[PDB]
Amino acid sequence: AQWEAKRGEILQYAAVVAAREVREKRKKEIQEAGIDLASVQPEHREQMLLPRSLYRKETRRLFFEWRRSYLAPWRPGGLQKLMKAVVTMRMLQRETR
Amino acid sequence: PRGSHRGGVFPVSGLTWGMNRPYLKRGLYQHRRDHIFTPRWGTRTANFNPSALPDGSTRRWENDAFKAWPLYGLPHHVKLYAVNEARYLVPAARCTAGPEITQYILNQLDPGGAGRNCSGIGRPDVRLPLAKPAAPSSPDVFDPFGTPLSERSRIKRLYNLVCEADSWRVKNAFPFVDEKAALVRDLPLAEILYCRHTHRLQSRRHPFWIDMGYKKRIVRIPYLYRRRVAKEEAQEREFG
Amino acid sequence: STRSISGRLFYKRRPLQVPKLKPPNIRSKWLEGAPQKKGICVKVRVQTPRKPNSGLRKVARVRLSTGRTVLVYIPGIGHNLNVHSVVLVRGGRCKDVPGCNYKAVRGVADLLPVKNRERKRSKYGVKLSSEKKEWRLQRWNNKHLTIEKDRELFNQFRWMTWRNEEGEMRTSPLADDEEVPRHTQLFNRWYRLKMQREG
Amino acid sequence: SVSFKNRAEWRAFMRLPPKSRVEPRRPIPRIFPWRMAHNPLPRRYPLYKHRTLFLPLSLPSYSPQPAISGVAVAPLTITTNAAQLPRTALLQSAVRQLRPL
Amino acid sequence: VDFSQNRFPVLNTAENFRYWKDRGLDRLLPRVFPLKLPAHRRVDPLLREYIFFLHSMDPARFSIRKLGERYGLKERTVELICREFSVAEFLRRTELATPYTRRVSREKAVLRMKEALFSLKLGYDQLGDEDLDEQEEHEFRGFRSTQDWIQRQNIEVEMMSAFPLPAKRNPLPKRVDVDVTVHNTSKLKVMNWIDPNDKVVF
Amino acid sequence: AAEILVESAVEQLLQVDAVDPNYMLRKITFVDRDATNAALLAEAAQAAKRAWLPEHQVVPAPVYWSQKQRRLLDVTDGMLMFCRKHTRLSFKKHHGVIRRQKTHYFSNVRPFLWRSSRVLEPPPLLL
Amino acid sequence: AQTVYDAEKGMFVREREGVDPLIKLHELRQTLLSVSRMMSMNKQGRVYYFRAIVAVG
Amino acid sequence: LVLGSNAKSLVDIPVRPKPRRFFDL
Repeated sequence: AQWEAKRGEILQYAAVVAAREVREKRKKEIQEAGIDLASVQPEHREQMLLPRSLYRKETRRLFFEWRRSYLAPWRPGGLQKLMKAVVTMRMLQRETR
Repeated sequence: PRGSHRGGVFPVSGLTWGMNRPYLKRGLYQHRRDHIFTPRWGTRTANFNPSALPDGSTRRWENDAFKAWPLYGLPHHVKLYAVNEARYLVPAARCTAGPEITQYILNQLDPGGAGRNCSGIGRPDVRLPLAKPAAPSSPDVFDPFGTPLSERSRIKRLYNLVCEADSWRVKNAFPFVDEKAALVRDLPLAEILYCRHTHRLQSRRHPFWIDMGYKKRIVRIPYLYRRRVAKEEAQEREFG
Repeated sequence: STRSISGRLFYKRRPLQVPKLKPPNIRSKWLEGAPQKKGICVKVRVQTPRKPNSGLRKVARVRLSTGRTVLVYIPGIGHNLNVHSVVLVRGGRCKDVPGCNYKAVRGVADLLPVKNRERKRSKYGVKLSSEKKEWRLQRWNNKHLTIEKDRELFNQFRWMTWRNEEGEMRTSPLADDEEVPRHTQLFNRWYRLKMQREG
Repeated sequence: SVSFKNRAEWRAFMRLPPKSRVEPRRPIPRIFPWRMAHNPLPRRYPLYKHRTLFLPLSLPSYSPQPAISGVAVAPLTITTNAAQLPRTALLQSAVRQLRPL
Repeated sequence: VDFSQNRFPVLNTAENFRYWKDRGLDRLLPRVFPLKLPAHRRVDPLLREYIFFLHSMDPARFSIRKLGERYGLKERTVELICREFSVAEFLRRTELATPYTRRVSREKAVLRMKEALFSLKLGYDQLGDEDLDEQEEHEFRGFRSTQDWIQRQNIEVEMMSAFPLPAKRNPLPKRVDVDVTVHNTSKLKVMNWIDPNDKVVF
Repeated sequence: AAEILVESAVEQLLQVDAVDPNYMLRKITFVDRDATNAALLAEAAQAAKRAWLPEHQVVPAPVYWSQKQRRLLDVTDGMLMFCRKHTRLSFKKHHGVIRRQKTHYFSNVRPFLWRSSRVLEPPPLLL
Repeated sequence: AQTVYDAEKGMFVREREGVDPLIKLHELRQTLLSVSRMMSMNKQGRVYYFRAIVAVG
Repeated sequence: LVLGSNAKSLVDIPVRPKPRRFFDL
């Protein structure tokens, strides 16, 4: 419920971080490819440095990584861990008794 | 059977073939599922998302999904069940022959007994919504303790009927008179074969070749589309 | 309906009283229950079909291996059959020619297959030519065609991050004299796979 | 530890030990007594609808059946499925296995 | 409200037999009906994990019957839940395949899609809704359920009398052969072929 | 009801819930006057023995022998190369429609029918 | 006059005499079993008309 | 009646085989 309530702001911040990261990565890739950005038009340069596909993909990727990290404790192992710990403690008590 | 079909080949959908018909030539056309009833029980998205953030705003439920994935126990279900329970209990309620016949009618209406799960409506220890309140069941015999009457559980058959009724629920002028009209409409074969699946033909084709046909279509249909569109665009350019 | 089994001798009388129509395939009785028979052409000629049809039908009187002489139609366009020519004969009725009930199998014995034939080849004994085999493979070299919707979508979505066949990246949308590039991993996939599998 | 870089190595690993060509080598296939020859399967849309096995029970007896303990036992419907047996039918099946004979 | 010559207001009538089922030209309407889903795929995955833990820990105290009794499921459903969860956990912990790389059949992929949309629409059930021991209820369950196969008749024609009638001849259970294993080892399986008609048994 | 009764009795005698056991009840006798009900209770008690008592626990023979020969294997990354496929889904590539019914029956069905009675696979042996 | 508007068609359709007006024509359907081209002979030659068989229920 | 070019078959570029990623129990 908390994640759903704050969904919009989380996605906006994810978009900001993804924009920065994609700009850095695309600058590196263009440098490696050997294209000089001084010859590309500024309107072309902006799109090349922040392609829509990469920007949106990275935004969604970061959003869902944050979601999975937030909700990890309830993956198919956590309930088993918790119940095992509780049962072990109570069994230790009864064994001593 | 083996080999190609020898004889008359008709579309399995029931649609006619002709120059201005859905099919140009004879054939079975079992891959054409747009001519049969396939409910949309999932969601639908759009080609483009105008919003600047991928929020999944284009995704939306399909209209048939509300009938595919229903929810039971809704207030209108409860109200319908209440009215229908009153009407359905009318007979046992107004029976005035004797306890034996009353129990017989009650069992006929809602079977129950040892080893069975009933509504307990006729039980002396269950509360009912009587119009004229009376003794639960003269002064000599009663229950000296409190012992409130237990609630009555629903009639499963009637409740299921009420819940399933939803699947069967169905949702001046320009004075131009039609003279080339039909008095009693018409009932083609397609109207039946569209939704009554058991009347259609079962394929003798290999699923391998069915899948191969799908794979061929996925690569060839766009080329034909572009062929005709290119014809039209070249003609327009020449005219220009 | 049980008037035909009256008396004591029904079991011998009634089985005699039954339909007596001709056999379904009696038209080819001179094959002697065989799929086909070899014969020698005693006469080769052209006959006139029954009216209203007009023309000349290529026919031959042929002495089967059984010794019987029968009339046989020569299907197809053109033939080289002469007298003393051996032909394989199958059951087939040419309705035009009077009394003709058998046909000759093309491409067997001295009856050569029909020339300049490309359809119904199995019914005239024509093999699949090497040119046809080569074309049945070179035919599916897919052609690249555009409708300017590809151009719009490429300049709107794809040009931003695109890779050339050599791996080069694009730095500008499609010009007016540049065709929409092919997809390096999807265009002509089947033909390319077959060529690479061959070598 | 073994690395199967190609299918030949996988075949070599999976191959059974050699056996004489005079003994039975191939297992005899299973034959199910309800689909001995055809194996119906579905070939018509919908291809994945739910199919439920139904085996008719009909009326095993047509005479008055006294109650077992308190359960009625006597039949009330013809639609009972023999692959989804009810409580009282299972009770009868259990009592029969306990009869002294 | 139509007419009836006799008074029998129940649900067990030819009119009410298959209630709501089309009986006219509406049989050709393309109606949409609710999709059926397994209970072991309707219950919430966390409930599945809890059931699997209980069973894999103490299958005696947490019997299949007891788990089904507590969580409103059937024994077959509990068994399926445990099998599926054990398979998934084995794959995950051995790092053989993820939940989206195990090769499955088209039918099971479609079933997964069905349950995904069911959860997205209504949400997973937090408790079972089945019955442990189904009841003898008069319901239409296919064409096989509408007739007496042994009698080979759909209609019981009978006379009107106020006195007892001759009883109907009861059927006799079919005596079919069975195989019962009697000795199984790591090498040999020996089973007795039984013919229930053989009078001399020894 | 018999299963519930016997299982509850066993659990209480074992004091499964209690963290501080109170061992007071030690003899529980289910007495019934009906032969059928007593036999059903006996069957429930037999099932309870099978479930609880390690002596009476049973297992299918294939599982018993497989676990008796149980071994620990060492699977590397190169050993699963051909345990994985190119396709995401599996489906039957050929229909089951027989082209020649009598020929199929004579060639692939009849020769393996050594008896005309229809018998199912036997239930597994419990060890 | 003597016409009824059909919602699905969106147009008016005439009311035909001989038909019973109580009958609701919107819940009847028809099928054409056969249509044939019959012939007659007159002084000038041959006259063609048509016959049809239709089932309504 | 333009239908395409066909001049560039694109056969020199190999078609990468699909990976074996899906596990079969």
